[PDB]
Amino acid sequence: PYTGPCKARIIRYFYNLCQTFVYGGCRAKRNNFKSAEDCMR
Amino acid sequence: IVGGYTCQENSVPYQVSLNSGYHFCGGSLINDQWVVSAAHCYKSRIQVRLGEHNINVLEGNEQFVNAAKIIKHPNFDRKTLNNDIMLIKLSSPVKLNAHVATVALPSSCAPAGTQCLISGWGNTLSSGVNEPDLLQCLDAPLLPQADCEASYPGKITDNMVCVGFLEGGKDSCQGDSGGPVVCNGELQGIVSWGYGCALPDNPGVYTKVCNYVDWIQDTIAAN
Ligand SMILES: [Ca+2]
Repeated sequence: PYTGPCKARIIRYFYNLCQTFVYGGCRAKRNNFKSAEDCMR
Repeated sequence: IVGGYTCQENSVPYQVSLNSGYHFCGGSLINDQWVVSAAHCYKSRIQVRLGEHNINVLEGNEQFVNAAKIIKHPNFDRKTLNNDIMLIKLSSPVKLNAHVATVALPSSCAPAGTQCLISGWGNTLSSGVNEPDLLQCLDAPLLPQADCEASYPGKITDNMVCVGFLEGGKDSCQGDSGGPVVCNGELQGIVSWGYGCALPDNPGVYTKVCNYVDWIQDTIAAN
């Protein structure tokens, strides 16, 4: 998971299995989904 | 906020929490109907919470008002974060009191070395995660632009200013974004970005509010 340089606190999904992490709000990577379903696909 | 201290109950009355189910960013009340935050904190639906101290407990002094208009700077760049500023118009004016107050816009750009106060409900750990219940405060100086540029080679524009310590230890963090940097009673900065939190040679980068006073006033008068 890539939080990024920004300091927002946005919960996003990433694959391990599909779990949550705090996304900073900018410059997201590919392993960053808005839902678990999209993440598991 | 990493390396800070819990702010004294309602000593930071202009601080607001942006909520869309959970707290995700901070902001500052500039007048009874307008909130200023960071453009990267944008969301189509936002509820503004004022008078907060413990964001996880209903204390009785909080005001909950929904955003009616959210306006980002027309020149905001999501890649470089240049012009990371946004205005929020509230659904209705708020009630100003001891717990809820406005903060003044800058009269001029504060010089390097000026001591400021940064606040927010963001992560308190440089390594790991600890979300505070209570609002955190941090006293830190405005850094010389040359040190800012040296810390982030070719990434600093004239609309950004560095605040903090080149040695790390104290810094704003995820969840602090959009929050206030107040120096001598004036809002001079908005928490924007940085590489990690409280790491040496990488102090926080903030939006230089003094470069947007006219845009702010012009937008408020037109909306
Ligand atoms: Ca509360």
